[PDB]
Amino acid sequence: ATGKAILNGIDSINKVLDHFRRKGINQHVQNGYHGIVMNNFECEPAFYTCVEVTAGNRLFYHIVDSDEVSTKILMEFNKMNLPGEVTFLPLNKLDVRDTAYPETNDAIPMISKLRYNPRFDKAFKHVFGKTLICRSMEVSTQLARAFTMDCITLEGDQVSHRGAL
Amino acid sequence: RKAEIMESIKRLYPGSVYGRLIDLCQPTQKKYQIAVTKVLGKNMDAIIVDSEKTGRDCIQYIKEQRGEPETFLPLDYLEVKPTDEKLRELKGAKLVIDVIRYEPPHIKKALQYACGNALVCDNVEDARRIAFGGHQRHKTVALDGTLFQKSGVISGGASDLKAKARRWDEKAVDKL
Repeated sequence: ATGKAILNGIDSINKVLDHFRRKGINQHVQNGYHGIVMNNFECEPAFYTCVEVTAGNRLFYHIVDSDEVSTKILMEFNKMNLPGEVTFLPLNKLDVRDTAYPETNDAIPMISKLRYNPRFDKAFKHVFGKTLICRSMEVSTQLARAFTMDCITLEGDQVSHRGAL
Repeated sequence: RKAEIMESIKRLYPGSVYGRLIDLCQPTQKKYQIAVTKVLGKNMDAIIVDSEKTGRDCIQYIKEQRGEPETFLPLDYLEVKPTDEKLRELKGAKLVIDVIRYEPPHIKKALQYACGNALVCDNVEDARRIAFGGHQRHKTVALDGTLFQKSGVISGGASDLKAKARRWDEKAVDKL
């Protein structure tokens, strides 16, 4: 289910960081590397399906302190001709803004169900900040076209903010 | 086999199916192959067509011949913004579209869709400084395929992008 180029990227990055660790170099990269999105939150298992459907491959984006940490990882990644595709969420550059969620009995902001440390807040607002978890697919369509926001049900059915299913 | 299913729909709708985008354009130099590969993405395998009906018409054709599905970029009503002219004065960067040559002039709208105002720089530190160092953000790509989005997302991996940038030279005519 998960693409091999992503899995290769995870392993190649694990290689780069271990090399930095064993050689006692690039401490700021080591400090600044936080792992993939999937390993930095928990939620209740009832929400597993709609969280994985909303995140898609961004579950395997790498959370990092900064763009400098990203490009230092990539400079050694590419020096070693390592396999994979990697995508970084650099906390000091993510320009995501806070979202006004609607008052409703029918829906919940998905980010309100994710347990993560607030230092990763810009990363999780980027991935999940614009998504409502709704009771039904009936109510997702009305909520998406009333407050222009992606909607999704607990069983995985989605309604887009533009109006696509 | 997909080569002549492709040649068959071109002769079935002449003037209407222009072809796969990789066949319709070429990066001007070899140094730009990985960056163009990265920016174009899955659009380099897109079949450019005139209209969305003929796209569905070719969907129905491949559906009839057991062949594997393809993706179609209908040109006529492509959501596309015009290329930002002022970015050519940016030191260190040229436009990604300004670095592709394309076979008919209609195809320029497909590249405008796929590239937009993405910029190519010669090294990562240049791409990082143009993307994020100014007051306005820019989408930039370095020659090793490291891409900086306006949202702040960064992506890369040069050996996986080199392995599919060689596709630019292999589809050039089989001499035999």
